Amino acid sequence: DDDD
Amino acid sequence: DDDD
Amino acid sequence: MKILKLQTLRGPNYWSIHRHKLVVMRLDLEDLYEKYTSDIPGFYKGLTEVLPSLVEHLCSPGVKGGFLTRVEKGTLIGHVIEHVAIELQELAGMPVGFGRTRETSTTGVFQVVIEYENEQAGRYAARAAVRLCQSIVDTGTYPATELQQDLEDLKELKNQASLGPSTEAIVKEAEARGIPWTQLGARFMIQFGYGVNQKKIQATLSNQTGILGVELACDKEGTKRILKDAGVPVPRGTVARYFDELQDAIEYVGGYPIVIKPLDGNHGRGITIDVKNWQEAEEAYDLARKASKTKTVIVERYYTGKDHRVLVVNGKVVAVAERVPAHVVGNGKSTIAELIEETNRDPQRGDGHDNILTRITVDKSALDILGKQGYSIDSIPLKGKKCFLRATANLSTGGIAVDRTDEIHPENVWLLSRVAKIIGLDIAGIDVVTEDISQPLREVEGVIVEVNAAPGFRMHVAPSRGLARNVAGAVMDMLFPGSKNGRIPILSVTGTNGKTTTTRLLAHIIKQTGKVVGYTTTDGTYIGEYLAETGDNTGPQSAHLILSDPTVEVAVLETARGGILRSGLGFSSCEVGIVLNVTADHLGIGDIDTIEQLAKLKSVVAESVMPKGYAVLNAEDPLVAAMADRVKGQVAYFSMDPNNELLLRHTEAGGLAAIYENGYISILKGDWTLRIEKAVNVPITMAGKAPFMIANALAACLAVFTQGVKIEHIRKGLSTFVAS
Amino acid sequence: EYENEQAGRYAARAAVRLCQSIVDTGTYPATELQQDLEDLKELKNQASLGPSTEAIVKEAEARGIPWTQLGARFMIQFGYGVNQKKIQATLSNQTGILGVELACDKEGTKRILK
Amino acid sequence: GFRMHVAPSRGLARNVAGAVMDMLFPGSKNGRIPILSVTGTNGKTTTTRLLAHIIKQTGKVVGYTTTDGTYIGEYLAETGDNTGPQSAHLILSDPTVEVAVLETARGGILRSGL
Amino acid sequence: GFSSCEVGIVLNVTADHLGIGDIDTIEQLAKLKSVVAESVMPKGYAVLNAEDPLVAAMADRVKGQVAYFSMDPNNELLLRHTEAGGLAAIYENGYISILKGDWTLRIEKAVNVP
Ligand SMILES: Nc1ncnc2c1ncn2[C@@H]1O[C@H](COP(=O)(O)OP(=O)(O)OP(O)(O)=S)[C@@H](O)[C@H]1O
Ligand SMILES: Nc1ncnc2c1ncn2[C@@H]1O[C@H](COP(=O)(O)OP(=O)(O)OP(O)(O)=S)[C@@H](O)[C@H]1O
Ligand SMILES: Nc1ncnc2c1ncn2[C@@H]1O[C@H](COP(=O)(O)OP(=O)(O)OP(O)(O)=S)[C@@H](O)[C@H]1O
Ligand SMILES: *N[C@@H](CCCNC(N)=[NH2+])C(=O)O
Ligand SMILES: *N[C@@H](CCCNC(N)=[NH2+])C(=O)O
Ligand SMILES: *N[C@@H](CCCNC(N)=[NH2+])C(=O)O
Ligand SMILES: *N[C@@H](CCCNC(N)=[NH2+])C(=O)O
Ligand SMILES: [Mg+2]
Ligand SMILES: [Mg+2]
Ligand SMILES: [Mg+2]
Ligand SMILES: [Mg+2]
Repeated sequence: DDDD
Repeated sequence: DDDD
Repeated sequence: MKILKLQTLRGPNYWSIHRHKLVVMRLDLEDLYEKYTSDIPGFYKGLTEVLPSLVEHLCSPGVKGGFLTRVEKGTLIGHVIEHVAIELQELAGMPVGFGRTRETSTTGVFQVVIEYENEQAGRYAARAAVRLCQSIVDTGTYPATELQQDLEDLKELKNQASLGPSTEAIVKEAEARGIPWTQLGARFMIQFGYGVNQKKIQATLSNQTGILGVELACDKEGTKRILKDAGVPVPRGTVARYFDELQDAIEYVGGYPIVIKPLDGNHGRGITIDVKNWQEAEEAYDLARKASKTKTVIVERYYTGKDHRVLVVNGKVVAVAERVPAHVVGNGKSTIAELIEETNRDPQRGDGHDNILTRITVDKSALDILGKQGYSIDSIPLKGKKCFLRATANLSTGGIAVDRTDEIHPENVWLLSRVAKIIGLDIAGIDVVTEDISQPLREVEGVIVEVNAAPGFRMHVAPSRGLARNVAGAVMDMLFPGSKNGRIPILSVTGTNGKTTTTRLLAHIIKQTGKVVGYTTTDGTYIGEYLAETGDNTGPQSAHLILSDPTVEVAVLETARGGILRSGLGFSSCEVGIVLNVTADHLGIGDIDTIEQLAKLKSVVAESVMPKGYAVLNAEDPLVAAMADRVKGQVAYFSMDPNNELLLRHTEAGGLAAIYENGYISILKGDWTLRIEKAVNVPITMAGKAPFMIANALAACLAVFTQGVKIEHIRKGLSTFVAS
Repeated sequence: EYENEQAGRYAARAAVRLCQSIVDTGTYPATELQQDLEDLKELKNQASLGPSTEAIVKEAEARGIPWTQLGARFMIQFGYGVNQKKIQATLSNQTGILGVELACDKEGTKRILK
Repeated sequence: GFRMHVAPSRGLARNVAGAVMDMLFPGSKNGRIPILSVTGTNGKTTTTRLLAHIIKQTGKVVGYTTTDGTYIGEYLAETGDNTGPQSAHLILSDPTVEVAVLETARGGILRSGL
Repeated sequence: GFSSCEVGIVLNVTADHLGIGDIDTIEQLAKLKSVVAESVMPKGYAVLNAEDPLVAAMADRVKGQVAYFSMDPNNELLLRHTEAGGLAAIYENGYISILKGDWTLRIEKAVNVP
């Protein structure tokens, strides 16, 4: 998750 | 969650 | 009793128009083909004792019990199976009032058509009706246990394939405004409109609701920080993860009383409102930590005042509701012990997810709260004054809502709209604690407690102590601002022999205008210049691909007889409906055994044209020209013979025809002739040697002309279109 | 001049201590110097955006578009008033909740695309 | 994450941040709103209020901060002194403000600048 | 002076100044005043007093929609009109209200209207  |  | 085929129709169909949802069953009557009900011993008595409600059925006699009189006289069982399926799915709470039965060309099979409200429920009712009738004709009666099992299965099917109350409200508003709506297959999402004009909702979140705003609303501390940075009066408080920080947090808020509540909670999961001492404080912390999913709690100052829910749609306050917790008033000189069940006997009481006003649930927690109240079960209220049962003030437990939309101060309206814009939500539910919503939140010590994304508005459409607010109307106004539906131009081409060529020519002509055209033909489904899908792609299953594409501005759909027979049309209405010709070539497939039946089937496209649309008909074909009546919207004729009397009479009073007069493809606009091309400069006509291609070009040119496409674009598209 | 607020304040506070230690003893311990440099590096790392946010903020600065850091969820606000936009790392304020949730759902995304 | 596109290591880098900023601000448009900063010794508040009224005559929402308080449109957004940058941020971050009028006293400039 | 009107309002028809011209009966006066109601375009509206029997009789022979206003909120004709359709106006509980079918929209308390 986050900056995939 | 949903219909708060 | 053998079920040959069970088809479901979802749009306008051969059997009916404006009755989109139908089920068609091919039923075999091998051993009981030509015997009436009177010929079956005891059939009437068993049928009328299993299903007495059949007495309501108004058959062609049109009088109460007319169907029962028909059963007394004796008729074929197809009619009674239709009626029992209708009544069986109507007893489960689904009102349906359309049914038909027809004898097919084959020796034994009948066709029974039953209206349905739910697809699975309709199919199940159709399957159960034949079993019920077979059991009655075999044993004289049907077991009551099997009837109850079937009824409960129907009710379960209805409940399973049902939306939530917000979604019905929004969908009903969209239907009232004529906005097409379909159900997506991913996450219970609803798509409104077509093509580039479409929108999406899930329950209350739209496709324009931001991820950042929703995620900020779910973060209590982040929302409080952002609102405080904007000057919004949020409650004063701080977070406390451990037990040792309870004091240091309490002195921060500014004394007593305080509020203890988890941050990972919702719907009042383990929240304590009022505490005035350290024993209450520590019990509160323990209870909230137990209710907390991450063992983290928030302390804050306690603010006196009533709890209001404010709904903000598109930056405007739509509805304001004050939430009063479960309470009873003893003005009738009666105590709580009677009123608890006196209120429970109100028909307004209802559980589940449909009736908003939930019955007063007396739990041990409620017993503890009423113990803290200072009175008991038999303590009569003083002077007939409100005495409460709890403090959460939630409709899910037995509280009430009071409409306060007309009493809110304009400054409060401005502040709440600003709060909704600051958080970044198109639809928001703001919780306010204030002594008086009619005064600004600065004079009184009103505060903004929380902001909720995807709020439920079933409390605003049925306040029970005030005026209902049209929340779904406001949502539809946000989604479709003006008097605009989500429709895109739809051109449905049908006919026996020239559907694909006309569809491709129409797409090519419309491409001359700077528009993305999604068109489905026999070769495949194309969007613009690229092939979206291979295969046949002629039924509604390929029309949905075009109508759901976010880049399509104009849809051109080849509509063959097979798709209409199998599942009806893929759309409720079309802007242009073209019927090229009707010839009996492939006859006998399905129930279509006469050319009149084929004309009736192909007329579905013409009859589905909207009142502002056009039906482009072949005046040279008598069956196609006969569809001129029973068509809503204008009729435009095309004919390869310029001396067609019907076409000339139509052009004399009105106009909008197309002819092939002197080596010319011409549009007649009444008394005016507009020539497009010499019909030998059109490549597909093969230098005018292919009359079928000329007729197809006539139909396509007339169709694009009726929609306002300029003559030069039609000319360029007709000249540059190559036969392939 | 500073680049990070906390780092700048820490450097200002540490400079006077270093100079006082030098005037009192003639030298500053190397262990304390290394501790201070490690603290400064930790402060620089702590008050740092991500490379995606760094690149977007650098582009906005190159275009002369004002940018501020919101205090809620590592959100950056570009512009002023009615002309403002918001980003977190790559999500903008116009990125839809429905689209993100559908993308996170593998089976739902496959069904929709099919 | 576009971290692999701005430094492919086997090809040409792509200006992803530029594309994102083009999406956020399509034309050659910054996110700025007109800012009017009033400073001086003796007439800041009166001039700020007069400017706010004059711009209010035009159909625009004016966010202005003075010594009496911070106002947005016709309604008071915050009480207090509100003449430093901590109150200018409230006006400049409000999603409804189209023109900002800020009374800039010497105290705020001395304390934390503009 | 015009072929059609977007809105045609008929307030009341009372037989007071009879005898002028060929108008001698209140039926003739109602027929004369019905010219405005019958000149409403099909996309227009005719605003009629449901409380006046002669004006309410103009409901037919009108092209375009009909909207009723009544000082009595219990007017049976107005309620029947609102149940199937809507667009009426009443004075229900010290309130000037618009009925859009099943929805009531209050405008003012009718004591705040000078
Ligand atoms: N600081 C406070 N001062 C006064 N009343 C408060 C305060 N915090 C909460 N309340 C009241 O407690 C109710 C529930 O608080 P919430 O923080 O909303 O708990 P919850 O877990 O979010 O439950 P829901 O989903 O909001 S009903 C609010 O609607 C207020 O009536
Ligand atoms: N208007 C017409 N009248 C009669 N025959 C035609 C007409 N247009 C085309 N045809 C003939 O019908 C053939 C097939 O027509 P197409 O338009 O390519 O296919 P189609 O109409 O889509 O039929 P299906 O059901 O989709 S396979 C052409 O090759 C012509 O020989
Ligand atoms: N141009 C001016 N030159 C001199 N005195 C002025 C001028 N304009 C206003 N004043 C006087 O100065 C007083 C104070 O100035 P204000 O405009 O009211 O507020 P202010 O200038 O912001 O002062 P501060 O910095 O907020 S304490 C006014 O009440 C006037 O009497
Ligand atoms: N790639 C990432 C996206 C999830 C949505 N992001 C936020 N911040 N909600 C993932 O988890 O797959
Ligand atoms: N992927 C994302 C991570 C930085 C944002 N997260 C925090 N905690 N600041 C990025 O910006 O690349
Ligand atoms: N009210 C509801 C909204 C949370 C975000 N909803 C979705 N679907 N992500 C809640 O959980 O509070
Ligand atoms: N609140 C929401 C819940 C019903 C829809 N949810 C699902 N899973 N079908 C509503 O729409 O009322
Ligand atoms: Mg909540
Ligand atoms: Mg709440
Ligand atoms: Mg074909
Ligand atoms: Mg001043």
